[PDB]
Amino acid sequence: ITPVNIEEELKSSYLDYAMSVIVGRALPDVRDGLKPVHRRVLYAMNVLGNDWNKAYKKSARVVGDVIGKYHPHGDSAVYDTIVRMAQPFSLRYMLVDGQGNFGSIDGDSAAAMRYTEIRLAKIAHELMADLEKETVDFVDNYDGTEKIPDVMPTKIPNLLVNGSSGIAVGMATNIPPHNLTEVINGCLAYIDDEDISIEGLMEHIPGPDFPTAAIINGRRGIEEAYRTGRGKVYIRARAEVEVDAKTGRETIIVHEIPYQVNKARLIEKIAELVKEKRVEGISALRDESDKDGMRIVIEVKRDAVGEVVLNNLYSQTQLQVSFGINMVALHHGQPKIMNLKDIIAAFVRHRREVVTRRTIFELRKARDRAHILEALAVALANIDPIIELIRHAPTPAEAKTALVANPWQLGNVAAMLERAGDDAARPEWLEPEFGVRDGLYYLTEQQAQAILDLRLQKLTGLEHEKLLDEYKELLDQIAELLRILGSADRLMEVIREELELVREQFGDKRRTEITAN
Amino acid sequence: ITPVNIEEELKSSYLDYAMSVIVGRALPDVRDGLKPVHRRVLYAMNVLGNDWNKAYKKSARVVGDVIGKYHPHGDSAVYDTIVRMAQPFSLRYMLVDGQGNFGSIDGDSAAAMRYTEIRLAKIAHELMADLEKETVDFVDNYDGTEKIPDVMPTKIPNLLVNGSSGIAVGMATNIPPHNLTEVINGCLAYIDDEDISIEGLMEHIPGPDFPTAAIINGRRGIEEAYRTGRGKVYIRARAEVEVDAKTGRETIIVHEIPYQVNKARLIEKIAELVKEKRVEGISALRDESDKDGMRIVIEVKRDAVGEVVLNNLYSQTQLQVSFGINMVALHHGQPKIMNLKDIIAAFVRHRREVVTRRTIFELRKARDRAHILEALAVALANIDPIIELIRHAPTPAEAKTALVANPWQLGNVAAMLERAGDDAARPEWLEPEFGVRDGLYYLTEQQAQAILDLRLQKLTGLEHEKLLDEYKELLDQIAELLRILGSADRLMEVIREELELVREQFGDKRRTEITAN
Amino acid sequence: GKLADCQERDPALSELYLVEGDSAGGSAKQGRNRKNQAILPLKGKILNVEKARFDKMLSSQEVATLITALGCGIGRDEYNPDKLRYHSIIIMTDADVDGSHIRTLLLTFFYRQMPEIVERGHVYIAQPPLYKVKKGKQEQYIKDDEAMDQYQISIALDGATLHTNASAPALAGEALEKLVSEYNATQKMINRMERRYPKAMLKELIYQPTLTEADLSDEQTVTRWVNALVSELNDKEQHGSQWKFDVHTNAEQNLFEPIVRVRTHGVDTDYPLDHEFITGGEYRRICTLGEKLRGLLEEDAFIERGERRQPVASFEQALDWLVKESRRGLSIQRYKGLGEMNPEQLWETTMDPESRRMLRVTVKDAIAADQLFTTLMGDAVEPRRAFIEENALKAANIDIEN
Amino acid sequence: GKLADCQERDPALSELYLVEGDSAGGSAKQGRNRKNQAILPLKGKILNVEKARFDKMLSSQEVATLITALGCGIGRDEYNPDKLRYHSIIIMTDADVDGSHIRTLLLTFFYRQMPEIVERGHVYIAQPPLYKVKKGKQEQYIKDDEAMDQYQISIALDGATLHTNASAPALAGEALEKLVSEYNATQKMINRMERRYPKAMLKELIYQPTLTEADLSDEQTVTRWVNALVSELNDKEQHGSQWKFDVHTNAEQNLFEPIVRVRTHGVDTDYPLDHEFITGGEYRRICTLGEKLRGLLEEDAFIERGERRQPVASFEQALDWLVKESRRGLSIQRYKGLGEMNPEQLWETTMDPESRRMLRVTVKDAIAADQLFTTLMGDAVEPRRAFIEENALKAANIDIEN
DNA sequence: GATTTTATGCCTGATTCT
DNA sequence: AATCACCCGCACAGATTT
DNA sequence: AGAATCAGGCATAA
DNA sequence: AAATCTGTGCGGGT
Ligand SMILES: CC(C)Oc1c(NC(=O)c2ccc(NC(=O)[C@H](Cc3c[nH]nn3)NC(=O)c3ccc(NC(=O)c4ccc(C#N)cc4)cn3)cn2)ccc(C(=O)Nc2ccc(C(=O)O)cc2)c1O
Ligand SMILES: [Mg+2]
Ligand SMILES: [Mg+2]
Repeated sequence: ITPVNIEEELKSSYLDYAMSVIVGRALPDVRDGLKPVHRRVLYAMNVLGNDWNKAYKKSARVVGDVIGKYHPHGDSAVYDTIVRMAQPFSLRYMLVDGQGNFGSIDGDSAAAMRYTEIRLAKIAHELMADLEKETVDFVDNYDGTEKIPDVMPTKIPNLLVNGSSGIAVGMATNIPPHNLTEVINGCLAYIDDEDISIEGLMEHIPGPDFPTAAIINGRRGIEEAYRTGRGKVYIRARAEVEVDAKTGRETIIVHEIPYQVNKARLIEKIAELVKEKRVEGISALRDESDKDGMRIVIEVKRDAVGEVVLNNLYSQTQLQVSFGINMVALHHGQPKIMNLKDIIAAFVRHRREVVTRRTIFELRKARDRAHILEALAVALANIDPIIELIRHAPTPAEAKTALVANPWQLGNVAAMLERAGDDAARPEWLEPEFGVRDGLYYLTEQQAQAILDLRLQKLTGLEHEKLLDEYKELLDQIAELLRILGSADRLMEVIREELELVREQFGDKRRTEITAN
Repeated sequence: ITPVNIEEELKSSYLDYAMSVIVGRALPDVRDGLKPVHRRVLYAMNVLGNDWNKAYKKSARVVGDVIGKYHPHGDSAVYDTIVRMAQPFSLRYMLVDGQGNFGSIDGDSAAAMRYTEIRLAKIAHELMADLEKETVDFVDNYDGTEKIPDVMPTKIPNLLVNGSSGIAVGMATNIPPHNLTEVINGCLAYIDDEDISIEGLMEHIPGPDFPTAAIINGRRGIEEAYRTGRGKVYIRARAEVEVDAKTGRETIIVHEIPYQVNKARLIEKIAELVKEKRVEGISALRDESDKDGMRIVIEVKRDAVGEVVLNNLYSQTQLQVSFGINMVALHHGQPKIMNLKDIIAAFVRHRREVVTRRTIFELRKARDRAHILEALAVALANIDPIIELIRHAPTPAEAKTALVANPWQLGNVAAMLERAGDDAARPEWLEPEFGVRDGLYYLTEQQAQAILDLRLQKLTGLEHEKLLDEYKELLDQIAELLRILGSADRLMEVIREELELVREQFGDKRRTEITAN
Repeated sequence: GKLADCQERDPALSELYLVEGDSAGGSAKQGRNRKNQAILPLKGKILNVEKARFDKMLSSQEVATLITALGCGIGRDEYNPDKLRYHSIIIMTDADVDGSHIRTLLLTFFYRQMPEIVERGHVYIAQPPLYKVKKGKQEQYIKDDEAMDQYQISIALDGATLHTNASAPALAGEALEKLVSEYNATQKMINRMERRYPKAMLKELIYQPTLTEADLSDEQTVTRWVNALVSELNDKEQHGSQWKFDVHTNAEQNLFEPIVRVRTHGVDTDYPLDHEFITGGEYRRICTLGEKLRGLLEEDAFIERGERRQPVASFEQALDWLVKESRRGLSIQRYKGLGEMNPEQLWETTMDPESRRMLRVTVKDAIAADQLFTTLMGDAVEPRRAFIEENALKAANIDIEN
Repeated sequence: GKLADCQERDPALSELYLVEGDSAGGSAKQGRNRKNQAILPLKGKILNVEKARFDKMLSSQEVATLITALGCGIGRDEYNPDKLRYHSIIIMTDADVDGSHIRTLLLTFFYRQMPEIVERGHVYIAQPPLYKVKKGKQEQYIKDDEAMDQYQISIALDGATLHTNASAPALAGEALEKLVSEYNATQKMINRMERRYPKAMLKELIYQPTLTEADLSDEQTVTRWVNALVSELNDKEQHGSQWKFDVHTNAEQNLFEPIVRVRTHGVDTDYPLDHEFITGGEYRRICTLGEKLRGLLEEDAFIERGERRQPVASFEQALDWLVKESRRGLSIQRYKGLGEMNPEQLWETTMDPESRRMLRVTVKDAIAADQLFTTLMGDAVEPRRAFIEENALKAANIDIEN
C-alpha cells in the first residue's frame, strides 16, 4: 500500500488515453489517407495472396488472421470495417470485392462472418505497388514478432477521392469524396507550376462528387472550405413534378436522395408527418424501386399545388441536408488543419521519395546480376583448362581454390568488358583487388561457385549468345537508371507518365451536379 | 405447377436421408474403425504438417480448414469431435495432443475454439503410415475439387483398441475398448494358425480394458458377446471399508468409478437419497479428490454395519452399471454384425494388401532410378567425345538428336554391367531396341536430356564413385523387393516383424480387473 | 415473435413461407413483395408429432407458433379449416439431406394434424437452384447435376469443332452430337456394372471386333481372340496386375474365361464371358457402338476448335481437349445453402410470381398413404428396418439398364 | 446481478472487486477466497455521470447495480455513508488505455457521488503484472517496461564481462556497470530529442573531441573541425546519404551551417551550430561521456565471456553480442489482458493478502481536484482541447539537458 | 465474448394401470 | 446469428422556460 | 401382484 | 418571443 493523489492519477491516465486515441484510432494519415485498421487489413489480405483474379475466401479467415497477427482488438470492429469498404453506396471507389448479403441502401443489415466472402479489388493493388522494393519503413507489432508498413506506397490520391470521417478526444475530421480525373488533372497542373493559386486549382476541381449523385445547392461554401479548411454545403435531392392532364393530377417522383440518408426511415418519417396533419396536400405514398432505378411516388390532392408541398418537404424532412467540411489530418505525427495545396504537395513529395528509393534498389539488383554474368562469360571462354583442372582435382573445394588461385586471360571477350563505363557496372562493395585488372581477370569465391554450377547445355551457340545479349541489355539499363538518378527533371517526367497512365486506366465520369442558389 | 403424390415424395426423401445417415454419419468401418469425420480431420491435420514435434496451432484454424475443404457441415459438431479425441478419460489411447481446457471428469466443459490449441499425437502417425506410396484409394469431395482417402492404411487395430459408439436409422453400434498388447498377441496367434477357435483367442484376450480402471463382474457376458456379437456386462466400482480402531467407527472409501459416470451427479444423487431416509447408516459425505487422486469418503453411523450399507449402494446408487455390447460395422459398404475372428481376419487382409501395393511402388521407383543412373555412368565414361560433339551443336535439339542417333562404347564400366545383367533392372515399359545389345549402349530421349542437364561439379572423382555406389545398392534393393513378391511366406514374416515392433514401441500394462460373481 | 406479417387482409391473395435457418429468413425478409408475403424462420429441426404426445406438442414453441400463425384450431371439436389465413403455403427448405428430412417432418405434421388442408391443395414445395454459371455476358442458374451435364455438353459443341478425319471432312454438329450422346449413354451403362466385371474388360471390348458367336461354333478361333485380348490388356498395364486365359469344350460351343491377379494379392477364379453375356443386349449395343468406333481416324487428323487446332489420335483425347478448351472463360458458383444467397437472387429465383417454379402436393390414395406414414414415422424399429432393407442395394440391381 | 457475495457479514473485513469484462470476472470468481471477497464484473464502459442528468443515472443498469451492491443511498437527504458495506473496494482494471479510461470514469463517479468514501480512504487500485520471464528454474513477473529494461541490463552484466582492452586490464564490475548505465541514460536523452536532429550526427559528435572554441577563428580553424566531422560521417553510410558543409561569421562568432541530403532532391538547407549549442549542457555531458569513450581498443582486444571469446572492435557490436548471449536461454511472455491469466495466477498475483500490491487513493486539495474534474470530464470542449494541446509533446521537449 | 431444443436407437429406474 | 448499452465531437429539428 | 407407461443419458447433425 | 434545454445519427472501441 502506498498513497497517491487523485489529481496526478486522473491527469496521467486521461492524457495517456487521449494521446493514444488521437494518433491511434481516429485521424487519417495525409500521405495515404488510411487509418491503422485499414492499413493492417489490406496488408494482411495482401500477404495471404488474395489477389483480384483468384477464388474468394471466407471473411472469417481474414478476420482471424488480422486479429491473431497484427490487430489486437475485438472482431466486430474489424468485420464492420471490412463490410464498409465493400458497399458501392459508401465509398466512391470500392477497395474490397465482396460476395453475399452486405446490405443495401436502406441500411437493413449484413450477414454474419460465416455467410460472406471477400477478395481484393483491382484498384486496391495500386496502393500497394512496389512494396517489396524497400520503398517504405517497417515497424514492429504489439509483441515484437511481426513487421507492418509504416505507410503504404500509394499511387492513387486516396484521401481526396475517398474522403474520411472520424471522431477523437478534443477534435474530429470530416472530408467528402472527390472525382479521380479532376484530382489527377489538378496534380498535373501543380507539377508544372508550384506557385499556382487556389483559384487556378479550382478550375480543374469544381467540387465534391458523392457516390449517390445528389445535387449541391450553392457554391460559396466550397471556396471557403478549400481556402481555409472549414466550410458548409447543402445537399438537395433530385425530384420533379409531372402532370398527365385528364383531371389535373399532380404526382411527385423522387429519384436520387442525399448522401448518408436511409430510404426506409425517410419514408416512415414522411408517413408520420402526413399522419399527424403537419403537412397538408399529400394523398398517398409509394415505393417502386426494383433492380432498375430508384423511384418514390407521392400523390397530392386535387385542391393543392405541387410546388408548395415540395418546398415544404425540402424545408421539413431529410430530403435536404447540411454537410460541414472540416479537414484535419496527421502531418508528422501531430494533428493539423490543411487545404488543397498542402495535400497535393504532400502527395507529390511522397511520390518523389518512393520513386527515388525504387530506383536505388533496382540499380543495386542490376549491378549484382551484371557482376555474376561477367564471371560466367569470362569462364565460358576458357573451357579446356577449366575442365582439365576440374577433372584433375579430387574435391570441389580443391577445384574452387585452384580456380581462384590463378588469373585467367580475357581472350576474345575483352572487347565488351572494357566497353563499360569504367566503374559503372561494378558493385560498390567489391574490393579493388578483384575485377578486370591489367590484361587479366581475378575470380572471387562466389564467382567460382557459380562457375562450378554451370550446365553442359550452355556450351551451345544460342545459350552462349543469350548471356552476351543479357549483359548488353543490363549495361543500357544501368545507364538509364544512373541518368534518372542524375537530374531532377527526369523524375518529374516519370511521375507525369505514371499519373497519365493511372488517369487513363481508372478514369470515370462525374455524377453530382453543382448549381447556384 | 406440376403435381406430385405425397407418398412418392415421402418415400424418396426418407430413404435418401436414411441411407446417407447409415453409410456416412454413424457406423464405423471395420478395416480402421474411423467414421468419416475422424478420417477427414486426421487427413486435414496431416496435410498442414501439424506433426507431433512442432509448435501447436489454434483449434479454430484446423476446424475452419476442415469445414472449408473437405467436410460440408457446421462448426460445433467438428469442434466437439476434436475435443472428445483429446480427453484422457474418453479414449484408451488419445489421438490428439491438446493444450488448454478440455474439460474434466467432474462435469466441466471445454473452452471455445479461440483459446485452445492442438496437434497430432505420436500414435496417430502410425495410422497414416505409408500414405504417399499409392497404398489406398482416393475419392472426390463434395464439389469435385479435392481428393480424400477412402480408408487409411492403418497399422494399429484401432476398432478393438478404441471401441466405438453410434446411433443410426434403424440400428446402432457400441463396442468397448481393449488392450493393445493382448490384441497384438491375438493377431499373431491368428497368423500362426488360421483355424483357431474363439476359445483359443480368448486365452490371449481375457476381456475389455476401460480407461478408468474399474472392476468387471461376471464372465458369461463377455464370452457370449465374443461368440455371437451381443451381450451384457456389469461394471462395478472399487471401494473399501477401513477402521482405525480407537472409536471403533468404520468409513467407506471409494477410489474409482465405472466408465462414463459423472462424479458430481453421483455425489448429489447420494445426498438426495440419504436426505429422504431411503438409505440408512450414513452420517457424513465428503469429497477430498484433488490433484493426487480420487477419494470419496462416507462416514457411517455408530450403530450401522459397513457391509450392509455398502451393499445397498450398489443396488440403489450408480456405483454399479450395466454395459450392453453390440458389434455392428461396415464390411463392404453394408452394415453387418461381427465377432472377434472376422475383425482380425479383415485387419490381416488389409495389411497384406497394403504391403503388396507398397512393394510394387518401391520396385517401380528403384527401376526408374537405376535406368537414369546407367545412362549417367555411360555418359561420364566418355566425357571428352560428348563435350567435343556438344561444342559444335547449333541448338540443344540438334545435340540431343546427335546423341540419340549414335552408339557409344561401354568402356571400363561394362564389368559393372556384368553384375547388372539378366534384365533384372530394366524398366518394364522399355523396349528391347534400347539398352546394351552388342557391347554398345543405345541412349533414349530422356537419358539424353538427363545427360544435357549435367553440372561440371560432378566431374570430380568422389561424385563419380557415389553414382556407382548408388547403383550397386539399388541392385540389392531391387533383388530384395523381387524376392518379397516371389513368395507368400516372406509377406507374413514382414507382417509379423512389423506387429512385434509396434507392440514393443507402444506396449502398456492392464488396468481393469475381471472377477466372477 | 419471429413472424413478419403481410399487409393484405383478404385470405385469398396472401402467402406464407417456412424458411430454414435464421440467416436465410433474414435475407428473405428483405427480398420479398411486402404487400402479400409473410416469412416464418425455423431455427432447426422441429418436433415429430407421430411419436410425441398431445400435451408435449402443445408445450413446444415452434409448433405452437405455427398453429397460432395459421389461425385454425387444433384437435377435434375445435379444428375448423374454414377459418384459414394464408391460403397458399410454401416450404422452401435447403437442398441437402437435412432439408429433405425437415420436409418430411413438415409433411407428416400437416397430413396428420390438418388432413383437409393437404386435400384441398394448399401446400406447395419450392425448387431453389444449385449452380450458377457466368460466361462474361450470359448468366444463368442451373438445377441439380443432370442440367449441369447437359449445359456442359451443349457448350462443348457450341460452334466450330469440325472434326477432320483425313484431309478436311466436317461432321458439323448433329452427327457428332449423336455420337457424343451415344458414347455418354454407353459409359453411364458401363459405370453401373463395375462390381460384376472389371472396368478394363468392358473398355477393351468396344475396340476389338465382334465375337460373332453365330459363326464361331468350334473353330478354335476363340483361343486367338482371348490371347489377343490378354496381350492388349497387358500391353498398357500400369498397375502390376497380370492376366491369363483358360478355355475348354464342355459343350459344342467352346467356353473361355480370363483369370486376373490384381494388387490385392488374391486371384479371382474366373470372369467368364458365358452364354448369357454374349446373348445379352449390353454386349450387342457395345458392339454396335464399336462398329462406328473402329479405327476411323487416319494417320493425319485433328479437331477444329474455333480459332484453334491440335492433332489427336483418339476420340477420348478429342473429347477431353474440347472440354478443357470450352472451360477457359467460364465461371461457376455452387451454393452450399440458402444462407449464401443475397436477397435479389432469392427474389428472382424463388419468390418472383412470374419466374418461380413450384410443386403442388396432392393425395392419390388414403389407405396406402396412412400405411406408409405409420410404417416410416412410427415408433416401431423392426418394420422400419425391414422396409429400409427391402429398398436397399439388393433391390437397386435393376437389370434393364435403360 | 452478477454479484457473488461473500460469507462474512461484519462490514469491516469484506472486500469488493470491479473486474473488467466477463472472462476476467469468471476467472476471478474461480480464483477468489470465498470467505471474505466478492466479485462484480462490468460488461463495458459505463455512464459518465458528469455529463448525464440525475434522472438518467438511476435508469442505467450498471450504476444502479453498483449503487445497490454498495448499500448506501444516493442523492441529498438519503445518502448515509455510516451504513456502509464493503469497507475495502478494489478497481483492478486492465493494463491498457481502455482500462485507464474506465478507471477515470469510476473515479469520477466515486468522487462526485460519494466524496466521503474517497476521503476516508476506502478506494484502492490494484496493479497486475504485464511481462512474465522464465529461465528454466528462475521465473518471475515484471511490471512496466522500465523494470523489464533494468532486468535485461542487470542480466546482461550478471557476472563475467571482463573487458580485456590491450594486454590484461579488468573493469571488474562496478566500472563497466556504471559506464553502461550512463551510456544508456545518454542514449535515452538522445532519443527524446531525436526529432530535432539526425541520429547519425548526435551519435558521431560523442566520438569527436570538444569544439575548441578558444582557438576558433574565421579562417584556418573553423573549417577544419567541420571538414573532419563531414569526412568521418561520409565514409560510414549505407543509404546513399551525403553530408556537405559551409561556415560564416557575423562579427561575434564563427557559426556552422552543415547540410545533409538522403533519398530526396529537396534540402533542409541548414542544421546550424552556434554559441547556443556549445553553451548547452547536452553537449557538455556528451563530451564528458566521449572522453572515456575513445579508440581505446588496440589491435588485440576481447571480452572474457563465459566459455566464449569474441575479439572484435566497434564495442556496440560487442554489446549486441552480449545481449544475444543473455537471451540464449531466456523466455518472455506478454499478457494481452486479464483474460489470459489463469485463476491460480490471479489469486497469487493481486488477490493474495500477503503478496499483493495496491495503491490507496487520497485527496490533497479540494478546489484543485474540482477544477480538474470540471475541465476534463465537463461538456466544454475548448478548455479540454487547450489542456491537451498544452501538455502535448511540446511540453515534453524539455531543454534542461540533464 | 456468451446466447435453443429437436431427430435417431437401446438401456436403465421410477411410476402408473389392472 | 446479429444483437447488447455506453464513450468521443459536431450540427440540426422540436420542446420548454425567460 | 405384476404388466404397462413415462422420463433421462449416450454421440454426430440442424 | 427570444433564449436556453433536450434528443438523434455518423464511425472505431469495451
Ligand atoms: C473465431 C474468430 C473470431 O477468430 C479466429 C481465431 N481467433 C483468434 O485467433 C482469437 C481472437 C480473439 C482473441 N482475443 C483475446 O484473446 C482477447 C483476450 C482479452 C481479455 N481481455 N482483453 N482481451 N480478447 C479480446 O481482445 C476481446 C475483444 C473484444 C471483446 N469484447 C467486445 O468487443 C464487446 C464487449 C462488450 C459488448 C457489449 N455490450 C460488445 C462487444 C472481448 N475480448 C484471441 N484469439 C482463430 C482462427 C480463426 C480462423 O482462421 N478461422 C477460420 C479459418 C478458415 C475458415 C474457412 O475455411 O473458411 C474458417 C474459419 C478465426 O476466425
Ligand atoms: Mg446445411
Ligand atoms: Mg484491452
